[PDB]
Amino acid sequence: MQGDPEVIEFLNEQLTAELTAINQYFLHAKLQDHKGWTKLAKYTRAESFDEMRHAEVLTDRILLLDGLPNYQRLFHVRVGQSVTEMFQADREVELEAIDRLRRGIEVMRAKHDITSANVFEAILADEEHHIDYLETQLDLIEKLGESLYLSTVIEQT
Amino acid sequence: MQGDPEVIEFLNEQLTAELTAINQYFLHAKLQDHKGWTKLAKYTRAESFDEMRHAEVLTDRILLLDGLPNYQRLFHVRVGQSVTEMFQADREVELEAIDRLRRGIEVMRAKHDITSANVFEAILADEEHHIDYLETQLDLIEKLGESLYLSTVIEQTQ
Amino acid sequence: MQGDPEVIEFLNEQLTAELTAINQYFLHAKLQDHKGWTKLAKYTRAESFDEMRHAEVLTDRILLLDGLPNYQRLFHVRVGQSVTEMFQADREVELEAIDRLRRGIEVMRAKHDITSANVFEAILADEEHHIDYLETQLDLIEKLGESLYLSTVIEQT
Amino acid sequence: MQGDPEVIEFLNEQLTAELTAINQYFLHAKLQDHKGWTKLAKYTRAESFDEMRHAEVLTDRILLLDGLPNYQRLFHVRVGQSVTEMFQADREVELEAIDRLRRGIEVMRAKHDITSANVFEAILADEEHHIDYLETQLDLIEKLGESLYLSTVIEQT
Amino acid sequence: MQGDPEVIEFLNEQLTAELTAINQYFLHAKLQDHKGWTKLAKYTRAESFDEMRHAEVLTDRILLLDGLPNYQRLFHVRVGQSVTEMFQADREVELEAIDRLRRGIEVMRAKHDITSANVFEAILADEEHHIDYLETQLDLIEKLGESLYLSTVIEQTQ
Amino acid sequence: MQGDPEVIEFLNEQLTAELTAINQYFLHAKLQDHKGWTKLAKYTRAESFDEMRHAEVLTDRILLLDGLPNYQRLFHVRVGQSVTEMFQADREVELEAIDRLRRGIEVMRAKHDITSANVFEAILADEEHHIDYLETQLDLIEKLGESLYLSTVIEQTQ
Amino acid sequence: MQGDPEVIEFLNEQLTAELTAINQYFLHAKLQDHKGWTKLAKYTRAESFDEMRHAEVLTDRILLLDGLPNYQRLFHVRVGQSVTEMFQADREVELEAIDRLRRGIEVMRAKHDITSANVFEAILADEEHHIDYLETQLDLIEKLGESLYLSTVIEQTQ
Ligand code: HEM
Ligand code: HEM
Ligand SMILES: [Fe+2]
Ligand SMILES: [Fe+2]
Ligand SMILES: [Fe+2]
Ligand SMILES: [Fe+2]
Ligand SMILES: [Fe+2]
Ligand SMILES: [Fe+2]
Ligand SMILES: [Fe+2]
Ligand SMILES: [Fe+3]
Ligand SMILES: [Fe+3]
Ligand SMILES: [Fe+3]
Ligand SMILES: [Fe+3]
Ligand SMILES: [Fe+3]
Ligand SMILES: [Fe+3]
Repeated sequence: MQGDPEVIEFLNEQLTAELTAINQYFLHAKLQDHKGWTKLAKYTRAESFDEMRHAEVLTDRILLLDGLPNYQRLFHVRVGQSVTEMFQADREVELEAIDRLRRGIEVMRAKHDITSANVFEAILADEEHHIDYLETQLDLIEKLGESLYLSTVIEQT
Repeated sequence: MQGDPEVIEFLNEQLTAELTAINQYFLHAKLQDHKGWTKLAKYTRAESFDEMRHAEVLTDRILLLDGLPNYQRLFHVRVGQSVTEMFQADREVELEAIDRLRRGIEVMRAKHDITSANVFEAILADEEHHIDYLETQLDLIEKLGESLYLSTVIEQTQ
Repeated sequence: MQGDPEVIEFLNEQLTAELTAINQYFLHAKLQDHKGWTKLAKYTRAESFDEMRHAEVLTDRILLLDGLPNYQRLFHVRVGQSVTEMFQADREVELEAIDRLRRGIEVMRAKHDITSANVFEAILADEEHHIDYLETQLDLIEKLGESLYLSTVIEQT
Repeated sequence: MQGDPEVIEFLNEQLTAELTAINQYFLHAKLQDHKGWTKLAKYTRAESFDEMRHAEVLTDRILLLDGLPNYQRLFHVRVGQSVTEMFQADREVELEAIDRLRRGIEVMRAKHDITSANVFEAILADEEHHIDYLETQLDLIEKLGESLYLSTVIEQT
Repeated sequence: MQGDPEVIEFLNEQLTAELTAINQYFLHAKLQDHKGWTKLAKYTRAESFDEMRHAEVLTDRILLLDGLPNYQRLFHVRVGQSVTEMFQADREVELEAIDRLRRGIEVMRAKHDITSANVFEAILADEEHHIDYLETQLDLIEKLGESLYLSTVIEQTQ
Repeated sequence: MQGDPEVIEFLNEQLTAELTAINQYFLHAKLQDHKGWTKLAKYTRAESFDEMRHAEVLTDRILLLDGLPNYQRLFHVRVGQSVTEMFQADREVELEAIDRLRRGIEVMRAKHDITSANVFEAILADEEHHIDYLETQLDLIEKLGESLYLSTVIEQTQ
Repeated sequence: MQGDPEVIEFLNEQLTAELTAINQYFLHAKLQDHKGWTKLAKYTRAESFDEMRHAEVLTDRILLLDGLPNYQRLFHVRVGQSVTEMFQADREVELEAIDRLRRGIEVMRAKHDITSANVFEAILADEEHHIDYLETQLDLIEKLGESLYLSTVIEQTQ
């Protein structure tokens, strides 16, 4: 079994995106932990682990088709200073991933490769869930304010 | 046994009110959950389940008297956007229900049907409890303010 | 993310159908229980609970796309006196739902919205299972007769 | 505390009715057991025990008001040969009891004695439940028939 | 919700009666304990706790109707030296309470307030039970006598 | 063993104060609960129970000296509307009790009655602890403010 | 509440004494442990912990009266080389503490402050117990001799 070059190109691009997201989320979680924001740090760490799992699944699929996974690329990593900036960077990453996923699913399903399409479908569902969470948090920050919002995620122990 | 038409009319009206309340409470709970207000959503969901139980009891009573329960009617459903509006809509629903319940209890007890009157009495007690809760929450929101009040019901986990 | 108005129209129509089915199934279960047919009533209750689960999933999907769920309109509720009539009404409801589901799945998948299509696919599978059950019960009633069939679902307790 | 003679008259009448019902139900249960109708007898015994409890409650209420309970008077006991006849006799007893209960509740509540009215209210609810069960069983027998209905309550043991 | 002033007046009067009964029963139980009549003292203490429960229910009902509970007014407390005198004082208190309860129930039920009527109904049942107990004990004392009756409620130690 | 009239007078005055404090604390706890302030209500209820225990101990001591406990008196009961007013009323009650306790301890210990002095000593220690708590809460309210302070004692239910 | 400056002066002096005793006892325990006398070291360490408990109680009492505890001042710490010298230093410390405690108790009880007097009473009882222990050990050393006495407190103990 040998997949089409275009399918492998799509999968490798998604893999590069996954690696970039992993790095960005881990760095954001560490930065949030250093400031005393504990629950945000826990949530961000869990998100980074989920991205790790996605990268593993993509690597397995690429290996099954007799391709060469790319572990050398990296997209630009965005780092914020306040909470709003971090949320906005995450939203940008998610939007890019969703657009790429939809286009790839269409192209893959047009050439009789169904398993890759299902993989992208699952990843797309997860990305939509995460983006919904991010938008909800941004709305909450907009309504309450920065200080009153941060007062709810600080713990002393 | 065949009940009077007026008793069955009262019971069917209360059933329609129960169904409307169930729908409104579930929609409000889902809307609150979508915004990140977790404990409010839990409380509203519990209230919706209680209304479901009330509807079931009313249906049983109507069936025992050899009547036809009405599952096709619906009153107007009110949807709010902020917390104050939701509380106000719930208060309106409760006030209407309480007035109807008192009138129905009087009429039923005037014609020698005691079990239906007892059913309405229990429902009336529950409605009064819920309306008291709603008024307390409105007072708390008035005293504190929307932002500080909402800061106490938000939690991000898993 | 804002979905197309046509997708939301399809989802809201399916939601209205779900609410109507919930009402009809619960009323039928109560009516069957009042007559002494306990085993039928248990199954009808289970079906009504499944219909609620479907309605909840649909509501969540509609909320995620920034739409307004419709909890105000209902279709026509069918009530039967015999058991054959109840089965026939349920069959009619199921056939309508299946037709709507297939058309909606095609339309949704034509516009690059995959998650909604998957939701409709799951609902369609469930509806097909239920319709198969209903047809089997109608065949059994036709073969045995109403009295001999009803003699098998009554208890004293 | 001494109650009005009319309240005590009502309570004693209701006690005589309870004793008659106890005797009739126990005799019917024994007769049904002799014929091999195993599942009906258990239900009939349970009904007889419930009547015993009702009689005890009435006796306690009468004693608290400084009255003399009547354990010497009985009404006419009806015995049936078929199952339809037994159900019909039970229905007659229940209808009489319900009428008496409603009239007594009205009279008692007109003279400021609330506890006796509540006692009759509870008894009335129980009587309504039992009469509903009896009517359902009569309908089932009418639909199925004597032999097919009786075939569902026999057991080898 | 705002109840009629007459209903609140009835409820406050019943509350005052409850507080008076609590005080009297506790004092009687302590006095009985000081003399060595342990088994009587246990029963009297339990009765005092029941009177507390009644008072709490009444206070909650009054608060739900947007009224002001009265915790400042008391009736006259009766204290006896013998056991017959204690039983007689308790009987007097119970008779007064029962009369008030019946009149209040009628008045409340005449104005479409059912929950308060149910509360008074429950309290009335409890009071009737207690008065029956008191009368039975008085009859036993009359039949046996003071010394032979008291010989059955004294215990050395534990 | 017959105590001096002055010692019994002191003990009866302290008993009257205890009964008044019990009533006031219970009413305040119920009022706080009706408004949605849960933890405050729990704390106030515990304080009322402690006052009940103090009253029981005083009654036992009075009975052991062959005296007549007074269960008919009552001092003026203070009721507030906001939290600050309730705390201030409690502070006033505590200050009065402490002054009376010190004077009584001196007088009792001057006449060779040591057990009563020890009883008052224990009660005095408890009163000082409670007054310290009240002053701390008043300082916290002064610093934070009423709304931000009340935002920390409100909960939903289940 | 604002205590008299003299009471606070007494309490602060006792606190300084407690801190000095804590330091001396811990140093003695460590020195004894370094030489191989394990059983003596355990007892001395326990005594140091008791001194901490006393210091904490004193600090809490001083804070309740709206005073400023003194954690900066120390007395002279005595260090011995042999065991007899350590026991003698401890005896000196205890005697000073007992004298101060008695005078302070009298002064405090003369001004109507009973809780502080009770605190000093408890501390005085503990000090008397410890001084009795020290004198018994000195007598044992005098009778047996240093070598035969030390032979009973050494363990190879891994
Ligand atoms: C999304 C909407 C709904 C949710 C989440 C929901 C949830 C539930 C659940 C979990 C139960 C108990 C499950 C069981 O024990 O089998 C229940 C029971 C019940 N529901 Fe619903 N349901 C919904 C819709 C409705 C509607 C629309 C009605 C009436 C129009 C209704 C009426 C009832 C009744 C009467 C019961 C009592 C069932 C019994 O006792 O047999 N429900 N509901
Ligand atoms: C002067 C009036 C009162 C006196 C002398 C009094 C006395 C007492 C005493 C000494 C106890 C002992 C409880 C124990 O040993 O744990 C007690 C129990 C109790 N009383 Fe009172 N009380 C009075 C008023 C009230 C009121 C007005 C209420 C309610 C609003 C009340 C509620 C209670 C409760 C709840 C308990 C038991 C607490 C528990 O079991 O958790 N009391 N009473
Ligand atoms: Fe991912
Ligand atoms: Fe309801
Ligand atoms: Fe469905
Ligand atoms: Fe009966
Ligand atoms: Fe009472
Ligand atoms: Fe006290
Ligand atoms: Fe010390
Ligand atoms: Fe993601
Ligand atoms: Fe309600
Ligand atoms: Fe279905
Ligand atoms: Fe019956
Ligand atoms: Fe009572
Ligand atoms: Fe106090």
